[PDB]
Amino acid sequence: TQPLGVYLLTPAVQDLWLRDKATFTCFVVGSDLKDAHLTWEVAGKVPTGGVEEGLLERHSNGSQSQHSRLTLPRSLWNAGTSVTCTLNHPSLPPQRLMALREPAAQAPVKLSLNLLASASWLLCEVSGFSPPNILLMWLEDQREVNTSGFAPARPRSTTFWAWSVLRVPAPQPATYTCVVSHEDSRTLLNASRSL
Amino acid sequence: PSHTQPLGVYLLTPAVQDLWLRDKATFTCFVVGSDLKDAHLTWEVAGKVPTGGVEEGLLERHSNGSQSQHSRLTLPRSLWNAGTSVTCTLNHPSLPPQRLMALREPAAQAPVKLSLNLLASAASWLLCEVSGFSPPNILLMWLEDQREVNTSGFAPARPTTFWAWSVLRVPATYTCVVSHEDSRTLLNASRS
Ligand SMILES: *[C@@H]1O[C@H](CO)[C@@H](O[C@@H]2O[C@H](CO)[C@@H](O[C@@H]3O[C@H](CO[C@H]4O[C@H](CO[C@H]5O[C@H](CO)[C@@H](O)[C@H](O)[C@@H]5O)[C@@H](O)[C@H](O[C@H]5O[C@H](CO)[C@@H](O)[C@H](O)[C@@H]5O)[C@@H]4O)[C@@H](O)[C@H](O[C@H]4O[C@H](CO)[C@@H](O)[C@H](O)[C@@H]4O[C@H]4O[C@H](CO)[C@@H](O)[C@H](O)[C@@H]4O[C@H]4O[C@H](CO)[C@@H](O)[C@H](O)[C@@H]4O)[C@@H]3O)[C@H](O)[C@H]2NC(C)=O)[C@H](O)[C@H]1NC(C)=O
Ligand SMILES: *[C@@H]1O[C@H](CO)[C@@H](O[C@@H]2O[C@H](CO)[C@@H](O[C@@H]3O[C@H](CO[C@H]4O[C@H](CO)[C@@H](O)[C@H](O[C@H]5O[C@H](CO)[C@@H](O)[C@H](O)[C@@H]5O)[C@@H]4O)[C@@H](O)[C@H](O[C@H]4O[C@H](CO)[C@@H](O)[C@H](O)[C@@H]4O[C@H]4O[C@H](CO)[C@@H](O)[C@H](O)[C@@H]4O)[C@@H]3O)[C@H](O)[C@H]2NC(C)=O)[C@H](O)[C@H]1NC(C)=O
Ligand SMILES: *[C@@H]1O[C@H](CO)[C@@H](O)[C@H](O)[C@H]1NC(C)=O
Ligand SMILES: *[C@@H]1O[C@H](CO)[C@@H](O)[C@H](O)[C@H]1NC(C)=O
Repeated sequence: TQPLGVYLLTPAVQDLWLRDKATFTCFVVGSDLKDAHLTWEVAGKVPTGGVEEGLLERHSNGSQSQHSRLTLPRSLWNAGTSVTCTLNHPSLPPQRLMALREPAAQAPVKLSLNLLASASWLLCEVSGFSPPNILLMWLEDQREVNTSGFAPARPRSTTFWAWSVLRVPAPQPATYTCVVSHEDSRTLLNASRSL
Repeated sequence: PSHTQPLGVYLLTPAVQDLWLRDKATFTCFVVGSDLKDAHLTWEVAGKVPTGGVEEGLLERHSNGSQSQHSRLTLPRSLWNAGTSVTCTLNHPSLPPQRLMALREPAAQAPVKLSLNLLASAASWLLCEVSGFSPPNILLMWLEDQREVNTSGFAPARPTTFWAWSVLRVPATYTCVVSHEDSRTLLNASRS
């Protein structure tokens, strides 16, 4: 019998902020994915549209990968919609994965952006959220920036907190925006500070 | 007859903490697959078999039908520091020998120098700057006295050479240790 590893990837900040869309990616890794198929369910219904099945991929090591993508309007995401991918293979019982707003999940209360030194160093902080899985993005006049150093989420508390430092070269004035998406508590924070 | 299986071999290189705290360089080599009974991971140090220090691992079995087995080879830091060529090989009967090499690559620029200072100042914030190296594969570690502190924000390298930087947040002597694998180079700084 073949092993099958199926994963469900939640949408990234870039899709949710720059494109007003939430793209869920569900892919199975296997030895022979011919008759293994991925089905979708948005809030318990088969999707009307927005599903774009990927192509089967042979791999050098003998494994095979096939993926399927589902795109939701960001409104459905912030509302807490449930997305359920299913892996159906005739040799195995069905394997469902789910990305849903968790009742036990705390939204990130506050996001704080200020400056720390002068090349300028911009500090973005977000606190009061759980689970600790966090996604952060930096932007420079609606254009994405990557020169950042992100500190993963660290702990009296029920929550976690994280921060990322962005260093921008000393040069035109600019406004920097820090966007954070907590996925299990479908929040999308965003802040602007200017220099 | 018989049909072959998916077999994926991987090789981990020593970590900063391993070299800086223990003076030992452990190379973890493992293979992921379906039926790993006839899969034997073998080592070569400097191009010859190691006399000792190899810990073959039990066959891990995962909840998705995959099997995994890891063999690790621990070397003195001096051996790593010298540039000793480490090699892992997967020997399955119906498959070719698959070798993953952890060499000191000749074309690998080594980190020029390491910088450590204070970025800002309730808590305070440090910096660590590693400059002029390639490939960008690099590992960092902060230490409060002889104790590791994990409250850093690391910025991986972006583009002749590369440079990365890490900001540590502190609530002592703070040392930043840098490990560059391809040029078996290790650098530390210190501050107070
Ligand atoms: C069924 O499920 C099982 C369970 O997961 C699946 O098994 C997994 O299979 C995948 C196969 O792709 C493996 O991924 C590879 O992993 C290696 C290394 O893995 C290390 O890191 C993992 C993640 O660690 C982080 O997360 C964990 C949380 O789980 C956390 O605890 C940890 O602290 C850390 O934060 C570890 O999980 C893993 O530990 C496991 O294995 C240990 C050894 O066996 C064992 O001691 C542990 O107890 C544990 O069991 C391990 O520490 C990745 O390196 C590798 O990615 C390389 O390869 C891909 C190609 O696929 C490439 O795209 C990447 O860029 C990367 O390439 C590097 O390596 C190449 C050499 O192989 C080199 O040529 C490249 O240049 C690059 O090298 C760079 O870095 C290295 C540094 O070592 C340096 O040498 C180079 O110079 C250069 O700098 C894969 O991602 C999983 O590890 C494996 N999981 C387990 C638990 O075994 C199975 O696949 C599923 N089956 C199916 C059908 O789906
Ligand atoms: C033969 O070689 C192939 C190719 O290298 C191997 O295929 C790889 O298999 C591994 C095994 O799991 C896959 O790792 C998984 O990756 C998940 C996300 O991957 C994303 O990032 C990677 C790297 O950045 C990208 O390459 C991927 O993009 C590829 O796939 C998309 C979709 O098809 C394509 O569009 C792209 O072009 C690429 O082709 C992805 O973007 C990762 O989340 C996952 O980690 C979860 O699972 C492990 C268990 O293995 C947990 O330890 C871990 O904590 C995570 O678990 C949490 O998260 C998941 C959701 O992510 C939840 O479901 C869990 O419940 C839990 O919350 C895992 O690491 C790898 O993606 C895949 N590579 C490719 C290119 O397909 C074969 O394995 C190999 N065969 C053998 C036998 O060795
Ligand atoms: C980010 O968008 C939110 C909507 O939730 C809004 O309240 C806030 O003013 C925006 N941030 C900035 C800096 O404009
Ligand atoms: C790193 O630490 C060792 C031992 O503490 C010391 O000998 C060495 O001089 C340090 N590195 C530098 C660049 O001074």
